[PDB]
Order: sequence, then C-alpha cells, then structure tokens
Amino acid sequence: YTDFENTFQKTVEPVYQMHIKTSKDIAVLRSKEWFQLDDEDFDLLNKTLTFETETEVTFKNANIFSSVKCFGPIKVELPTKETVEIGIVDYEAGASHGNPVVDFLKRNGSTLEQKVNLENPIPIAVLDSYTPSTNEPYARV
Amino acid sequence: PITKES
Amino acid sequence: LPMSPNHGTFGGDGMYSESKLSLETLFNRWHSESWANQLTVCGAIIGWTRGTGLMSANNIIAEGIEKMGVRTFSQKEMAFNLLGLLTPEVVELCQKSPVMADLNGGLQFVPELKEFTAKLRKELVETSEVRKAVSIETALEHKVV
Repeated sequence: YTDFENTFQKTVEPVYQMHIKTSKDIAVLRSKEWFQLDDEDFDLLNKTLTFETETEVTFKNANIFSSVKCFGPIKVELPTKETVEIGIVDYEAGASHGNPVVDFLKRNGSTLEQKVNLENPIPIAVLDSYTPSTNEPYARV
Repeated sequence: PITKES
Repeated sequence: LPMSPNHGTFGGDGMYSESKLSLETLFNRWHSESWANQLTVCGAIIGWTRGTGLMSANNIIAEGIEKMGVRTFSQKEMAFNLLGLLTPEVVELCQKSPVMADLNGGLQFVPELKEFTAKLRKELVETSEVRKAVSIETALEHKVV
C-alpha cells in the first residue's frame, strides 16, 4: 500500500513527569513554544509537572509525517498528591520526521507507569482446552 | 561619584 | 608591606585576613620599638588586581564591579602605583613617619561587597548555563523535526 494520503495515526502517549528543581529547567520549558500555561506568571519552581498528551499524525511517505499534532493538559502535583490542570501542550507542525514534544519529555522527564511488576511471577494454572470440530456454532452466535 | 564623602 | 582592604570580608581564605590585618601593627611598632633608623614601613593597601595567582578566578566579575564607578587594576597599573612609593618624595616621607598608601580604587565605598560579588557571579554562571541548555535543546528539537 502506497496510498499514504489516506493513512493517519492517533496515539495516546504515556504520562510523563518532570521535577522542576532549578530556574534553568523553567527557562528550557518557557523556550518551548508548545508549553502554554493558563497564567504566564505561575511559579513552576519545586513543582512536579505531568504531561498527558495525545499525538495525531498524518503521513506523506513511509517515515516522513505530513502533519504532527501533540496536544494535551499539563497538570501540577499539589501537596495532597492530587494533580490539577495549569496549562496545555499545543504542538502543531507540517512536514516533520518526529514528535519533538515526546523526545523532550523522554529525556528531561520520566515515564509514569501504571503497571508495576511483582518481584517474581506467581504461577496460577496450566490448563488444557480443545477447539471444536466445526466452526459453524461460533459463526451462528 | 561613589568616593564623594559628605 | 602588601596590605589588603579584605579583613575577613570575602571569607573562605584561611588565615589570609589574619595575616594581612596583623601587618598593620608595624605602623605603631615603628614609633614604639627601636628599629626606626634601619627600616621604614610603607603600607600599600593593594586593590583588586586582575590576572594574579590569588585573584585569577575573580576576573569575569571585574567588568560588573567597574560599573559602580570603582576601579580594578591591571598588573602593570598596580605595579606602576607601587613603584610610585619608591620615588624620592615618598621615600623621604616614609623616613619621617610610616606611609599608608590606599591603592584600593574606591572598593571600600561599595557596601557589603561579598554579596554584590556573589550576586554578580550568579547572574553570569546562570545566564551561561541557561543559554547553553536552551541552545542544546533547540538543536535536539531542530534535529528531530
């Protein structure tokens, strides 16, 4: 298939956390045109930020995107550990080779993972099943 | 200017 | 005598201040003791001199200081000031009574100099490491897109 004009891809990106320690990290974040606070004078210092971003992408060919979008809320951890919306990501390119927003957060921040592995797996069972002789009864229902 | 006393 | 205006003002210099302050007893001991005929004391309160073994670290802030109508010195300048003290007029003056020369370029008139120095260093190391970071991130963004 070469009909790239009809392809597209929505992705929900994994939640990313950034600990803002220094006025350097604030200055890098204020550099990024896509980092958009609701109130520009918000004190980001010592705050923990989460980025919940969806990426939409159209294609031009196998590897070059004809259009990128990376939008989503930016939340700040309160002292109760409850996250509250204080801004948005709002990246919007044309012909790109990558999502720079994700690449920024991959390096500077850390992936919040909902799934936590146990120390060792716990076997439950090893069970036999049979597939039926005919596929009509499943096809009927 | 800073060396000027009173 | 190479005296200092730093009398524990900057701190973290060991016993430098204790050494320099102590030299100032020679101005009184010249009158009191019995060596006035063999030695003359000519104290030279040397100011901020750029490029030396003791003050090479502190050169970047020197432009900052000079914008308070204060004077930092090159080594040739400070030498020239000190060679002024071996001219025949100041030599005839040291033999009458001890001579205290202030070559401090008005640096005593800056109030709370250690803070003002730390504030000048921090506004410069900051503006460096920020611009270094913003440039290396704007390169990594450009290269991904």
